Amino acid sequence: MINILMLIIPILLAVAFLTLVERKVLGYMQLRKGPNVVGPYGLLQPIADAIKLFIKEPLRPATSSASMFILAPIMALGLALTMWIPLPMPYPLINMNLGVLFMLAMSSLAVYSILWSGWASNSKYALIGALRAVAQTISYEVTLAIILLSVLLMSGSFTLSTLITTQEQMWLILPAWPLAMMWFISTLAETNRAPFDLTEGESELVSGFNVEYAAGPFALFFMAEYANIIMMNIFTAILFLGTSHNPHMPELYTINFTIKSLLLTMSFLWIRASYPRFRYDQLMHLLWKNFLPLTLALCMWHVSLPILTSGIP
Amino acid sequence: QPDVEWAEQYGGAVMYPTKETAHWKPPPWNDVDPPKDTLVSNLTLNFGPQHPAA
Repeated sequence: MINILMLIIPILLAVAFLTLVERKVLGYMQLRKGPNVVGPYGLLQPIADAIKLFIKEPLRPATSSASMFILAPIMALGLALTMWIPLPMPYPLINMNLGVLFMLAMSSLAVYSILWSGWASNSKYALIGALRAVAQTISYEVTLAIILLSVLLMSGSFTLSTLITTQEQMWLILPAWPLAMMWFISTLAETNRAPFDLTEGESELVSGFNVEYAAGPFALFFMAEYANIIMMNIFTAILFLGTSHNPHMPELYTINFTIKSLLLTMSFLWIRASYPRFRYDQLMHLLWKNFLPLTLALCMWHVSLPILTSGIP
Repeated sequence: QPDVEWAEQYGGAVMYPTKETAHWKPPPWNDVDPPKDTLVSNLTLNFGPQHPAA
């Protein structure tokens, strides 16, 4: 097998080259110059951080825990980078018997990275950032499965290969008009660089899964946390975008698929700079109280539609 | 005739008394006193000193 090794090393570079965009686009959004000194346009700085944070930075926590803690950055990468495997792409690595089920299960398993980092420090200061990270993720897992079901019943089955073929004339944004707007919010269930987000950034509280971790484990967390942002951006570009298929020419698909994802890649960092944090209590009131009755009403609506007019795979 | 002295033997304890253990108390008439006591559950924080971003 060569394909897996050709989907980790160039992918870790994409999370590395993200650091440019994380302060270049975000910089111009705030009217400030980002990467400039290090490279021609600061292009040598993202690869410099790998030399900076791993080879020279040494920390291990004080009071600590036993085997757990250092188990958590292994759980961070080894569950978020595996998410690249079930992706349909032009051609998938081992096409699943049911596609999106593996995508939804491993995403919830990726939440454990911020959960086990609560017991990284035995001291109570770190676990407050963990307990906040529970509720900021636990509620949004409800709608994430429901809004999927309304799209999946509209087009094909759980298999991700069928989701490419179903969009031949028009996108799925237009039939699922309120549901597409939900997937700019529901995608930010995992601790991502955003305005909605979770307990990961500083601002008000101490940094979750970062105050306990070093540099080396803490550096490994960013290579997983920012990796999930690309993952949700690609996953939205499958469920809601498509444009064309073309099995004969893979070259025409690969260029067209990347532009659609890159426009969404900018959009989350667009969200991050623009708006403040939603608060621990009031994020639980955005969904559950307000958005859950809306999504279920649309779920009720999407059950009737294949019966009203023929729509069965 | 039966008096209060005979009635005290049939009072809430152990019916037949004795036994290795007699630590049990008669039950309160309308459930137990609040065990309001024990555990304050007050969490202390050192949020300030330096760099809380706030």
